[PDB]
Amino acid sequence: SINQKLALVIKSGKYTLGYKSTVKSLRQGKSKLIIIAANTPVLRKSELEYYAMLSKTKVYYFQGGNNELGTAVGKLFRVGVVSILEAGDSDILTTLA
Amino acid sequence: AQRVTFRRRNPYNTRSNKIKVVKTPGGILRAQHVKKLATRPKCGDCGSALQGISTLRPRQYATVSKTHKTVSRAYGGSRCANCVKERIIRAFLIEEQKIVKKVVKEQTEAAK
Amino acid sequence: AREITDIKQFLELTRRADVKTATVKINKKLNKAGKPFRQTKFKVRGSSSLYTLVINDAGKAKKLIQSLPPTLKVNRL
Amino acid sequence: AKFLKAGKVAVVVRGRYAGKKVVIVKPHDEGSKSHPFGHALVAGIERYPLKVTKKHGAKKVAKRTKIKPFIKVVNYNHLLPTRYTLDVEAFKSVVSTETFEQPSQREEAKKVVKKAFEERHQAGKNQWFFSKLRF
Amino acid sequence: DLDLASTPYKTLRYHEKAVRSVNFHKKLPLFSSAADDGTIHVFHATVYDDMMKNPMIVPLKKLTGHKVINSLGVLDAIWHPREAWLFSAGADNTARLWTT
RNA sequence: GCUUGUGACGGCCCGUGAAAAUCCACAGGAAGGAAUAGUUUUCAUGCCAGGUCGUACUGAGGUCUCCAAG
RNA sequence: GAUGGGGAAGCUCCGUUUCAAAGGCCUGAUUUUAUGCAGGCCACCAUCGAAAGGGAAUCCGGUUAAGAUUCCGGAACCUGGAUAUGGAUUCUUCACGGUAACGUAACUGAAUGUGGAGACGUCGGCGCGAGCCCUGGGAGGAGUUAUCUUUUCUUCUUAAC
Repeated sequence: SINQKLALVIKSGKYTLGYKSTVKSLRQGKSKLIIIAANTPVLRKSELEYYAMLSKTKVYYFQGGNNELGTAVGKLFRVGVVSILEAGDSDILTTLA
Repeated sequence: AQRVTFRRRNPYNTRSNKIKVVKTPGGILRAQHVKKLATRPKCGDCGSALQGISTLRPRQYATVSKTHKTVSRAYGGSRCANCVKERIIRAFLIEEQKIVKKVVKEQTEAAK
Repeated sequence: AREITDIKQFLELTRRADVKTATVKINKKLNKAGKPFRQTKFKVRGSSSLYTLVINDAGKAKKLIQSLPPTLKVNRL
Repeated sequence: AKFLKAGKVAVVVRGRYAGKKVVIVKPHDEGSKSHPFGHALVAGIERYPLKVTKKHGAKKVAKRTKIKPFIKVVNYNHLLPTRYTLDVEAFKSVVSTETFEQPSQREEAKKVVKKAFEERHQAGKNQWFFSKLRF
Repeated sequence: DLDLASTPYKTLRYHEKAVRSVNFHKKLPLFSSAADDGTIHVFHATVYDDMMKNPMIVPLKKLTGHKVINSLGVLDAIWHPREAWLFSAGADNTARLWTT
């Protein structure tokens, strides 16, 4: 499960949350894998997809809303986009997800 | 404790017929007819009071300079800077989706 | 009615030749909380609006009335 | 990969030149004492070179190909980075931190920049950069 | 003139580059103007106090010789307190003193 | 406190809230612009003009309406 | 409610954009068998209907036997039109600063396309402002008082722009 794969990284490795910080990370090239929620705005979705195309970053669409991405990271609030700066003890990069 | 009359001919309490009781230099109270208040100009794309534009009567915009009716950007005196930002982003990516669609179209034609 | 806190500006207005009369208004006022003084007010009917000149000093007033064109009709108070 | 580079085309999003295309001559990834944020040094062109047909001759042609440039320190947050690229080597030593904040070093920056862009527009190349961003 | 108007009494636009520093002399009726073209222009300026008479400003000499270092001329100019000497400062890593 | 004006909110609706004259603004890129006053005046100052008709007073089971002391 | 149409023996009724040729603007070396006008742009519809709806701009003091936002004195503003000067338009040809929201004495912008104001239901509490009311000190006047009362009453104002 993806929830097991993510919650490990959020308790072990370096990460970020939200739009502005992910874009800052893509500019720095320090992002390795970005996670995009389903219910995110189309303009912000296209802007992240294009920025990742520039930085050459692997892109993963999270199946389900931002609430379920907040649940996945284990936080009460909602998150539109999550990045992976540092991959944890899991092999999340080399996997399909 | 002076009581105050309407000054213009309309005896009614309409939108146009508002009253401010003002103390005059003759030491007496008298009514002043309140000019109908100016509104903020608004974002045509957003629906929000756009910053840096003077708030005047419609006819009153004719007297004032262009630097009180326009901010310096493109779509300056008509949009938000957020709604301008959003359409710069949008027009860029739509224009680039056109390129990608031409790349796919040219590839499929070569396949056939 | 418009304030000009500007000395030679008033003197430029007086020599316009479209100006018939001037007026020098004298007032009794006090500073801060301590002492009474004498304020002058140099007013010309300009081309469109009346321009006024508050000079809190008495010596600058003494110089300015003297410095006016002698052909111009000057009004006290 | 740090895509925001010395030969990189960008679209300005904010402030007087919103919609106008630029090229980052020299990035500043972690700011300075003036500008304490990840910014970029750009030199884009304001008045775009207008269209020229076979009917236009000798004087109108000279009027249309005339370009008016601009130089500004701009934040990454107000930049839209583009996939495209542009040659920059002619004016790398012309625009720096010392170039900005103290004119008329900006004036002689603007003259070299004006030259470079007009000399590149003539002998028709990099045509996408000199076309108007329609929005 | 702070007595005449809110506009400039006399606009003069002669310099080739950005007018970097303009300074009065303290005693003598003189003022300089050091622009970014490596050129200081010196002016005589009479001021008439009591009489309602507008101040006369005349030019005197174009001081040159300063070296231009990457589109940068005279960064500052300051008068000597009591006589008509002037201290310049260019981009040529060199200050200069001017004399009558 | 009473009268009135205004600002940000929160309810009440699938009830989504007159029209036009008039005024302003943006996109657009046609055209124009120099060597005895180049082009442009949404900048400042200066000049002239603004017709007809109503206009008095009253207006208190019995037409409408405004101001409102202790 | 005319016009176009259609009824009606008719007085006149139906109908309001309808199968109306409903008109108002631009381009040009003068239009090549020689001085006869060519090409293009736009596609809804007269008008009346509000002295409480929308609407450019005026206040204060004064003045009569009876007129006042109208008259007088003072001080204003709006609209339209010619034009005159200073300033700008930079080394000559439509200005620049600010990361940015935006700022500015200006800083040309045709056809055509669009946006805002005009321009909008009703209530509730809360904030802020103006007027009225209550009040302390003080600068004047009128009153009552044998008694008590620094008492009661009144004046102390500030318009458009």
